[PDB]
Amino acid sequence: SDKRFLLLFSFLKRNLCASVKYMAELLNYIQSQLEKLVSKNYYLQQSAKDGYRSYLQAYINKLDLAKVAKSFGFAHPPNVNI
Amino acid sequence: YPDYDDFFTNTVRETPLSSAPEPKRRFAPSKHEQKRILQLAYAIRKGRI
Amino acid sequence: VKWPEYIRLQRRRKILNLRLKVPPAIAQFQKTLDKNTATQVFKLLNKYRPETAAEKKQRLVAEAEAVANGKVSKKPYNVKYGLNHVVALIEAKKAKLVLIASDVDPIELVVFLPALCKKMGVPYAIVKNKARLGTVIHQKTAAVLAVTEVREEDKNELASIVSAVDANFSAKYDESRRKWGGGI
Amino acid sequence: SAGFVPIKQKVLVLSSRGVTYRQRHLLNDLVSMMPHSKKDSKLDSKDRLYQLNELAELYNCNNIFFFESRRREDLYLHIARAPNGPTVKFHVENLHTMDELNMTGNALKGSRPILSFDKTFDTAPHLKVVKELLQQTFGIPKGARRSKPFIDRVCTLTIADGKIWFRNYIEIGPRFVMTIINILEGSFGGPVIYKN
Amino acid sequence: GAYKYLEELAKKKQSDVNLFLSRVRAWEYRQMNVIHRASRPSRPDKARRLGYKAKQGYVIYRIRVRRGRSARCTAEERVGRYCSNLRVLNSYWVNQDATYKFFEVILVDPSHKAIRRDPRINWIVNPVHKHRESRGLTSIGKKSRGIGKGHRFWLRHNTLSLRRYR
Amino acid sequence: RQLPERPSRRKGHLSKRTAFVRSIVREVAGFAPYERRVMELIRNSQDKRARKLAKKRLGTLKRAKGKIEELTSVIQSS
Amino acid sequence: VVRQLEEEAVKKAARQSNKMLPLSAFEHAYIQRLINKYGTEDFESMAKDVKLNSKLFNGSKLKNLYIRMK
Amino acid sequence: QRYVKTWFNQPGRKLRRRQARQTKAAKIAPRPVEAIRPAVKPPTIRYNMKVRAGRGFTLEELKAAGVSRRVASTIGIPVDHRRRNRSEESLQRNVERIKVYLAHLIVFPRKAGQPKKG
RNA sequence: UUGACCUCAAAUCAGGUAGGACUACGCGCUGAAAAUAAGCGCAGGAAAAGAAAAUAACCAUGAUUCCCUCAGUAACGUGAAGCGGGAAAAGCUCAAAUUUGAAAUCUGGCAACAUUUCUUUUGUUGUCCGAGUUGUAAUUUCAA
RNA sequence: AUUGGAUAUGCCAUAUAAAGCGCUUUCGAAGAGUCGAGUUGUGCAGCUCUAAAUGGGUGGUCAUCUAA
Repeated sequence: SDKRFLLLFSFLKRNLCASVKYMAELLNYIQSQLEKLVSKNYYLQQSAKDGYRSYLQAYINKLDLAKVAKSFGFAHPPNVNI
Repeated sequence: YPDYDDFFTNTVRETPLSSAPEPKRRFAPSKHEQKRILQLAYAIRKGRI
Repeated sequence: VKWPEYIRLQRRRKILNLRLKVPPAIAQFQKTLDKNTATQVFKLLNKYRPETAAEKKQRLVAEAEAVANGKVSKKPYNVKYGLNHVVALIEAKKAKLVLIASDVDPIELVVFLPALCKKMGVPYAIVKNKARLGTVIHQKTAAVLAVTEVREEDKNELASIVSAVDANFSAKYDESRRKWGGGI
Repeated sequence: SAGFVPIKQKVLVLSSRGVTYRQRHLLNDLVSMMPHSKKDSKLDSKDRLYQLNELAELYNCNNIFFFESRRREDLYLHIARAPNGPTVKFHVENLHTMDELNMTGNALKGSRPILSFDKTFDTAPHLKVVKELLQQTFGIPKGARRSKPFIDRVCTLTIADGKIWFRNYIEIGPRFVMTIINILEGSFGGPVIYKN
Repeated sequence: GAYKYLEELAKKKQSDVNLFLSRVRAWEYRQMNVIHRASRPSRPDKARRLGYKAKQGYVIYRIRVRRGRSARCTAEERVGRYCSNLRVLNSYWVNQDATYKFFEVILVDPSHKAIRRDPRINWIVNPVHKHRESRGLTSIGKKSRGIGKGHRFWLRHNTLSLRRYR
Repeated sequence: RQLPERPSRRKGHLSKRTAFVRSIVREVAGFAPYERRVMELIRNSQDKRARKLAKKRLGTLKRAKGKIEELTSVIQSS
Repeated sequence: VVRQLEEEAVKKAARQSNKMLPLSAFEHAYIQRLINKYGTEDFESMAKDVKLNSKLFNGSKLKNLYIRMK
Repeated sequence: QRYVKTWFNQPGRKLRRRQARQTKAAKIAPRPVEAIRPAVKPPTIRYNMKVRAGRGFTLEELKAAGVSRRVASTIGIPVDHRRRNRSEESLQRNVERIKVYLAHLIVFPRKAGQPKKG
């Protein structure tokens, strides 16, 4: 749950709506390093925070939210509503 | 004088308390130092500092 | 030895605190961080001291003359101080370590802080005396400090300290923080 | 436990914020008249009268009598049974209290009175229920605290011109004309079973 | 901001924390003088919201009055007479015990350049604001003398409007 | 015509922070003398005696009612 | 008089009409470096830039500085 | 029948107020002496068939009429943050009150601030 | 052994301010045989009130004050208020949200430079000390 | 002889800024020994007790206002 992005990042490198935008923004720009860049980029952070809002809303009490935020690249789960 | 009872803080709250986004103030170089800098340059040009 | 009315007031007040049955929220502010970790905490803090009003000008003149003749940086790293500013940081979970002055005069100010920092999971300690915390920030007094983010060079030192505050402050006491102080 | 020495009849009294002095005296006089009634402080709400049922359960009261003062001049008296039961709302005007020297009747406090009901009460189906409820509430329960076994007062209920003329006897002083308006199947609300 | 926590903590005036502090503080003040200056507000949020700023010109005084008019109203007039060069802004309740009620009284200096130049308290420098507490113009003064918008709250009666062409 | 909400009528709804700040103070401050007495009576299940005590203290039934569920939830959380 | 007030009014609006403002030397370089590298019409791309767009100017102001250059 | 109010100053109060009108507009010539008030319905059953001058135009009246709150008080159009349009009748009666006003208005240009550089 | 502060002092310390008078009208408080007189405190050229914890029950009104009307009505001999007509009209400011990529703020000393009802008045600029993070500025005031 | 406010014109100007209004895939902090309940003195005040958050106040379930 906290390594979903890492598997995709590794697999894509080996074989080289808002959530889709968030993936492209990080891929163009590119775990602590991933969390560092997002927390240090204003435009990227807005996309990442939006991505967690869509994925959590699209998917409720079963998923580990804290691990879900780590998948996107944030230190802690943001104060998203639902 | 009963022992302290923590009926709320026994758990750790993962989300931040506030929901508002981060204004771009905290990512761009300070605007307030810019007023100070441009006022500082002006005195230098006009011969005050 | 006829004491002045204010010497009598100072000492009777001190005796009164140790005699009464102090509530647990005020009782925790009497069992504080040890001395060895206290100097170690401030060894790190004195790297991230905010620049003085003397330095903040001498720096800004250098940019002004650079602009005035002919002419961008990195985020300034320092320590976060101020009650409202720090209390916000814990709630926003931007604080890595909170150091609470042990002797704030109206104790209403910090009495809720250990509960709040425990609630958000921010490692905290109650450092002895405010005037120590005051000198870190170039002030007479600081009710509370907080480390929010340090450079990668000192990221290992902060992690080492945080585990010490866990083991020396929160691992110890903990249960004693839930007993009514005083009554001695 | 649930109840020690449970009396047959228990009553509760509530007052309105905006009751005049004359309205205040009437509640005070009737409260002293009925030994099986417990007086309680004001209820804040004006249309949320459902709270009375929980209060009566709290005080183990079988009958609730809410004195409602409308526009600070009138008085609307509502009487209902504790568990469910029918709620009768009526406007009580033409009221005379013990502060009137025109009646000089004297009786011991807490004495159980004798109720005389007019035959017009049983003539109508709606009035029959009102007469029985009033008789049950007015009747001092046996073994009631501070009650007097001796009887020295007589209460007469008559249905004349659609207004109940409250008469207590030598008159005591309490003389009111109550105009029954609506009877609700529930307690202080619910379906309406009668209209004026 | 801590002033949110402090205000919601000043509501519980009999909890374990408040009870200890009340008895501890009410003892301190009773040793000190009846009207003694405070180096800071003992309620840094209530004073904050009534018009106190931590800046030169703003003065806090603490006063106790026996129990048994309005105590807050006497707290104004007794301190307003004590510091006779200072304007009385507001005041608030800090503590009470079986005999006294303690208040703190916010005062400002009309003569101070940090006050005379800030356009949010310039008004109290004006002459019309001399001894507001002595004329029922503080909040406890306006509340006490019925000043209030609503239905809840002389010469117009006993005169003759004897017009010209009547 | 339907009218957009006047922001004064929003007053008193709640906040995510103001609720949170009120929860912390409830734990930190402790409980008043009467709240200690009321709480003990709930644990002993003398609720009818407990609720009638609250109304005597506060003054109105809704105020007395509201405080009871504040303490009972505190009991369950504890 | 009303006719006189009218022609006087529209006269002053004409004399004080050039509300357009130039770009200071800093801005002249500031927008040029952004346009020399992100084409000219991709105002969303320049906003997302973190190095050249240090001030974090929004897209609406980037166009404002663009049209101000001409 | 104690202290009396006698109106011998009625004719001199008539002129004192006339001179105040004369003094005022002479200070602000081109602009009218008074602001425009809306037309509102009295709040009763004895008076709801009549039209009378209000206190100012509500937020929505100016928004539809084409002036914002800040520029509406400069040109002399009082705003009324209390009053609100409960029916489309009052909206249209007062929207076209400002329409004729903004047509008869000649806002004189002010002095601009033009820095030497951008 | 040396220092931070906290609280408390003292000074013919540097600079300031308060008192007393007048009292027709103002605002309180106290109060008789009328909420009067007398008493007491406090202001200004006006004071007070004042931008709704307001009315109403409408097709709704829209800070305050004042005049006419309401009306000798209502309520309980006392004695309203809303609506209605007029006079005048002007609105606004804080506390409570992190400036946190920078206490951005202010008193004072000195040094200059101007200005002036004015050599008497009023400031700006630099500079040093302090105030202040237990919160001084910018921002926001529910109409949002 | 002092001055009020505009007008014309000159010289400086920190505009690396500040402000209004469309739009929102975001949020919206709001004043406590005070409201209030019991009693007492003549709406306010004293004592005893002591709140809440679509909450609270005031009107006739709706309306209206948003105190300290």
